[PDB]
Amino acid sequence: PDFLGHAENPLREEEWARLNETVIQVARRSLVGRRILDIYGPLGAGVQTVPYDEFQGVSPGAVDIVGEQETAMVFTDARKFKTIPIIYKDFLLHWRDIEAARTHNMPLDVSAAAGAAALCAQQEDELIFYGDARLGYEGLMTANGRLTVPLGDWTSPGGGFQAIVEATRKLNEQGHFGPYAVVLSPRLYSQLHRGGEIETIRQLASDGVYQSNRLRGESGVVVSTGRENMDLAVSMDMVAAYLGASRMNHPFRVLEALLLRIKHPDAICTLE
Amino acid sequence: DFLGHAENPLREEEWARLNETVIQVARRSLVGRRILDIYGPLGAGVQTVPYDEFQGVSPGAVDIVGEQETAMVFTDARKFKTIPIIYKDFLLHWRDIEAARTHNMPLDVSAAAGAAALCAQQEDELIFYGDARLGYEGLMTANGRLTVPLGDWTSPGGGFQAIVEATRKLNEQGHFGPYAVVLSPRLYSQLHRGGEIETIRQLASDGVYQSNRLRGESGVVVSTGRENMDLAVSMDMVAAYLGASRMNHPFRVLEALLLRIKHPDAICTLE
Amino acid sequence: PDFLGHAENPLREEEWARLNETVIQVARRSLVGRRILDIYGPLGAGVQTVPYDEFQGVSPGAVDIVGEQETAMVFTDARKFKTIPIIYKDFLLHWRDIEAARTHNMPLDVSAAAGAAALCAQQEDELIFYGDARLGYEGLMTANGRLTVPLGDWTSPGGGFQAIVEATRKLNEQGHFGPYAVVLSPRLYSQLHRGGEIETIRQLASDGVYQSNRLRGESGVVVSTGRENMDLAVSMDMVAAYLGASRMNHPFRVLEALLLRIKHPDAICTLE
Amino acid sequence: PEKRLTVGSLR
Amino acid sequence: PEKRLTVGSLRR
Amino acid sequence: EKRLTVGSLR
Repeated sequence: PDFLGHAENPLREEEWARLNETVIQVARRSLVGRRILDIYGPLGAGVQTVPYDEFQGVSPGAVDIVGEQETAMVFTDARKFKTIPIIYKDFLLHWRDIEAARTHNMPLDVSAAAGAAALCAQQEDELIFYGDARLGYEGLMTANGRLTVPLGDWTSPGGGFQAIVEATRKLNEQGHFGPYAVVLSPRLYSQLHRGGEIETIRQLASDGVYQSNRLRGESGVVVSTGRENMDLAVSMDMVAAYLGASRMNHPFRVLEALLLRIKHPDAICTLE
Repeated sequence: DFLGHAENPLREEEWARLNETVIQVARRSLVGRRILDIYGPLGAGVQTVPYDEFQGVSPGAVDIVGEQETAMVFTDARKFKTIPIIYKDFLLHWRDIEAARTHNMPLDVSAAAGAAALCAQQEDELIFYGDARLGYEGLMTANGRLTVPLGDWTSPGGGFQAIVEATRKLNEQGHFGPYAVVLSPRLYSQLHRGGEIETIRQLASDGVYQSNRLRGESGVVVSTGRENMDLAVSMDMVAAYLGASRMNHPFRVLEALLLRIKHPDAICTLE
Repeated sequence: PDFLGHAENPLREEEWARLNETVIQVARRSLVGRRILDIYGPLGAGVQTVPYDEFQGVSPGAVDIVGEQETAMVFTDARKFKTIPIIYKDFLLHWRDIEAARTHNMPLDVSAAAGAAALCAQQEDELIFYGDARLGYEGLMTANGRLTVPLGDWTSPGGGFQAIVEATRKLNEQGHFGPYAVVLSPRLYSQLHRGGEIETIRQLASDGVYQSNRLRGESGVVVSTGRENMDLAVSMDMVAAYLGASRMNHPFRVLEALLLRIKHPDAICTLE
Repeated sequence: PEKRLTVGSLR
Repeated sequence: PEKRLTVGSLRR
Repeated sequence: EKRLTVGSLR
């Protein structure tokens, strides 16, 4: 009956709620790029470009009684705008499957939506860490002015410290300090659990040490957690949309419009 | 109108006319359901139906006390089969639809009727021959079809004696129900020259039918019955709306059928 | 009292209208790029970026009784989203002059405003015809794919007409056919004025032959004025704004935010 | 919620 | 109030 | 109002 037409929404309220719940929970339990970046806010689908700051040029303040001394104003070094990309993934549902879910009262399948959400979340993490090259986007792993630090010995008693403490002192020597957030590759984050060194590294930091599968074999970062240091412009959040019944097979698509803007590149350190 | 994507470009009267047209065209075109018993409709939700393979003769016994086992034990690996979809697409011009809306032109559904005829021909071909890619079985493709020689059709009694031999094989295999014969057009014609059609119709007691899906010289005789063969339907012929490709409005005649040959010994391929 | 203090709005409605009409008339009397370029609709001061679209290549189209031939859709080759610069010029108005205007009930003296409007028009013309190479903007002389044609046939009885034809032939080969616009330097403009050739030029162009000082000594352009080729994204046209005050005088600024977008670069041919 | 068989039952 | 175009397009 | 479906985890 329903498929004998072209309708705007091939799903009822409860089915749509379940569809959104699945994608949201998959994003919650899969996203790690959101665990090292603060967010600018829900700007809206209309917003497609945001100003890029690049606060690489700073000057010290003045010390005067009358406040007539000249200090260069802190502002964008070169006013630039970056268009917000969109991350999307498509999945198809069979009209007979919706019919079976409705009539038989069996729960509707949203496992394809879960898979699409997982792929979209992995792609978001990949974009956040390793910036896209064709679109000219920089990432935390690859950015100019990054304060590269050698890790070398990691399998010693305090290998984690030979890189973490050096990174912390380098970031502090640049004026960037405070609650640190540390990310390691799964290999390093696993091998560093040898003798409780994870607790010492967490004591060194303040926001914690996470693991991201998108990182390479032996790589990691330590970053300042300030919204001033780094931000995540959110044009529109992870959501599910309908693409119109092509041949009565209903296609849907998970969507997410995010952009990583690094205001101060010195707040990031790569334990290369 | 034509300036936007349409929920439905046809009114209720046009929908009713379309449904009647497709129903009558399908009725005039399928030779299958005339011999195949039709299983109850299940709706679009059902996608799979149980498939039985009761190979082996076992006749209810006769005794004073019912202490003898006569039952069809369920075969291992019930091997459920999914119901395919039989469909055909046709197109209606937006200018024609608007000339129906204004100026009261009567809408033409000749393309719809042709699509329905093609769909019925395709499903008959599926019934009489399985799909190699889909891995399905048909009347002329099953294993254990009890092939019998069919020579001497030119003589008036050759067709009768061939069908009698087929019936004898069916009787030896334990099937004595009503019989039905489906022949290729060539075989059907030569059996009209000689008046033998009447004798066969009486021998069959169910029907002698003609189908183009058969080969140049082929024919089949089947012991019609629910246990012997079945046709499970999920939905019958119906017209669905496929959105708006370009601006012309596409519709599709749709149905869902599946052939279940539970007893492969009920079929004898004259070839 | 109004001079004895700092105020947000020194002028009244009459003075604001006088300033607006003066700058509007000076712009109308000075602009030459807007006479051959269509302007995209006004956006506002809020909008700072526009989609820089490219439509290289031509798809002929289809004619059919039923309307199904599957010709390629026209769409942007690559989105760029360039930012809109600001063209501005500052002038000064005397507080005693404003008070004299109020007391005498006379029109305000806006000679400085007219000069600022003229210089802003000159800067707009410079931006339209030439790029700046500092903000990554492309002009009529700097765009890639200008279809450069030789021009060395001057001081001859026929030269000039011959050139405005070769550009036309290249435009027709690339697929442009509309009434052309020919913008030329004053030198070769007078050189065409020699033999009455401008009368021939003005009627083959069918859309205008103009003279611009912003061009080089010996340069000219033949462009296709039709839309989908060139456009002017306009955030806001020339307006008068109050730049605070200093030394009791009132500085104002003529402001206009334009961006030239050459959507299909083959519609321009430079007679270099 | 009725199946409403239409074309079948030719026999 | 309503945004406007102070100087119009110099077409025609 | 428009909202944030997957909020900030940090």
